[PDB]
Amino acid sequence: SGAIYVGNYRVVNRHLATHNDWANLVWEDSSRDLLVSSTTAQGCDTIARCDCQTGVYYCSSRRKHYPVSFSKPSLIFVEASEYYPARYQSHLMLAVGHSEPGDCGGILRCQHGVVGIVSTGGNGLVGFADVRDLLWLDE
Ligand SMILES: NC(=O)[C@H]1CCC(=O)N(Cc2ccc3[nH]ccc3c2)C1
Ligand SMILES: [Zn+2]
Repeated sequence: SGAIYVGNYRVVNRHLATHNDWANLVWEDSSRDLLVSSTTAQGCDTIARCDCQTGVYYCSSRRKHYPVSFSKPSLIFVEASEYYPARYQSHLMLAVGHSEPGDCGGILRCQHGVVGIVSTGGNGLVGFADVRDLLWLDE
């Protein structure tokens, strides 16, 4: 679990969005596993606007942060889960690191701000849904 709070927006994994997120929907994209909802309170976070390929993510299944080198956002095949059929997930960044399904929502950050959130993983892999291209989150 986890979310990004920026301005009057809340960014969550689309597969973990609540009834309240859907009732306050701003934008969602199944191919990216993202959903953005509106909030009444002003948010705690800053979005990175950069091309960093290193950063640090929070891993809830270890209660720890880990440094990572990750790929640029791209279209990657993701196997079927209980939430989606087998498909290509877009705007996904992969890195070597520990992750389990419940780690989804953990933030990846660089020196410039929030880069994305945990969305996928495998045997020693962790995948992050990028949010740096969503310029409208800042206004
Ligand atoms: N973005 C997606 O399509 C998600 C939907 C929710 C989901 O359970 N998965 C599978 C998954 C996620 C993180 C994982 N970390 C290590 C194994 C593992 C497996 C894929
Ligand atoms: Zn950066």
